[PDB]
Amino acid sequence: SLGAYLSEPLTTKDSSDESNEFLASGSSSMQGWRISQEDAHNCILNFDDQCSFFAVYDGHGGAEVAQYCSLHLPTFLKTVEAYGRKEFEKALKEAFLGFDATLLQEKVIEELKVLSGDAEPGKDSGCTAVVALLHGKDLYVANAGDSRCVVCRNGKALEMSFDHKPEDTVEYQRIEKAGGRVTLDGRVNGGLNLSRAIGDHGYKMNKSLPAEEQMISALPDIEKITVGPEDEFMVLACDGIWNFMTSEQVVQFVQERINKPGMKLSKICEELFDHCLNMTAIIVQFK
Ligand SMILES: [Zn+2]
Ligand SMILES: [Zn+2]
Ligand SMILES: [Zn+2]
Ligand SMILES: [Zn+2]
Ligand SMILES: [Zn+2]
Ligand SMILES: [Zn+2]
Repeated sequence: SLGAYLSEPLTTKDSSDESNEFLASGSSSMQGWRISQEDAHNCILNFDDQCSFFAVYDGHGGAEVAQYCSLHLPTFLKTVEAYGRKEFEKALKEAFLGFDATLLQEKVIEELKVLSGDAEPGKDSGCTAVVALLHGKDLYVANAGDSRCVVCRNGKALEMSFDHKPEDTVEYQRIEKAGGRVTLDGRVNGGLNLSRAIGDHGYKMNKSLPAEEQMISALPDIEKITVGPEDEFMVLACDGIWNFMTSEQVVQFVQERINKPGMKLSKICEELFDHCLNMTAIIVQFK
């Protein structure tokens, strides 16, 4: 009796829990022992005055751009013009596009090289990014890629993203106009299976077109809600989760566990991974 256990690689779960007076969070990330990390994340409860910041980045191969996002993206966001003006949808768009542009700078590439371990990081590597910014009770979610953010609203899953993949109609139209194609197995020009990312500048080299019209685009879709009594929690996770479970199923899985005595949010993430089995998830429970 060995079944699937045999083929399953050595992994470990790196978990954490924090709280403030306004929310509680837990996260876990699972990594295999001999295959490289691909994911990174942020969980910053004290991001700014009345503000918290959460994010999942997924390198789809190399980890350096994912890592670099977790190290520099939150701080870059605070510098954009619209951020001090409290126009958060505009700020998030400015931050993704502005930060993407920094990846072509020589000094930035030096750091990407260290993070990586004739590679051209930022050109031949990149990551999907989903970011949740909470400013008081106002929740803004920016998504560029196939990680997902789901809120439990009125006892039901509410997608705050806006998942993107090459076969999607809007994605395909952009890829088409930019001279690209999508193989039957969902790969842009037969290479990457992503349509939105930070980095991967090798797919952003049409000098005719603005940044947001490149085959692979760093432009996030943004959605806002105002969280109140009926918004119990949110989940950010990578495609490792959504490949196996729908938004509804995940919300129900979290609901089946969240107010159980002694249950840590990070532990729910771990159990989610088990049920599903580089896996990364964050649960934020709103007070
Ligand atoms: Zn963490
Ligand atoms: Zn740094
Ligand atoms: Zn078309
Ligand atoms: Zn993916
Ligand atoms: Zn992934
Ligand atoms: Zn992952």
